[PDB]
Amino acid sequence: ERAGPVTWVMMIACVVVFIAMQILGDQEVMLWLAWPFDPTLKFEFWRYFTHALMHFSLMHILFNLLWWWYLGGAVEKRLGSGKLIVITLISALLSGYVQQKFSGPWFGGLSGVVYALMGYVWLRGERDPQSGIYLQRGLIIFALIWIVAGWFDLFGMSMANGAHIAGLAVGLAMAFVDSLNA
Amino acid sequence: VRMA
Repeated sequence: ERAGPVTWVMMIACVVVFIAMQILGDQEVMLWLAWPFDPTLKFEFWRYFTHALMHFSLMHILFNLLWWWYLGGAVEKRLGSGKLIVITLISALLSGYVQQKFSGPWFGGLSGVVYALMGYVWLRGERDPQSGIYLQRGLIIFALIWIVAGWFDLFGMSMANGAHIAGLAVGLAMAFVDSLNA
Repeated sequence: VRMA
């Protein structure tokens, strides 16, 4: 097995939520989990994070969880459960913030966090051959194409571009901070 | 909606 607790609970949580959305409908689940979309929702703290848990298409959940399982799982095994927790909380909160800024609160997906993990695993392999956390050359290629497809909207349901940029930024910023060690 |  190569799923730590944290890699695993996140996969589970995303699956459960995705089931909820097929059963109750997307809007119904958004209503409960979306970034605050009204002044009356601002103290509902779970919302600054739980938008990460919602997926809108089968290809969305599947690609997000494939990358999570892999990079997230690499990060947990080599660097520990708490590092992945903090990349995750920070990426989710910060991507959510920039996404709603540009485009308002109706958005969801783990891909702000996947982008943080991509940028993080890459830049920390490059400035620290010693976690050994690294992003394998073939996988930098598959990651770049992924990045590109979002930016130029190559998927055919439209994309949380704020959340993507913010996500990657946070992952770079943290790899930077982390590698600047010994 | 927008997908992240």
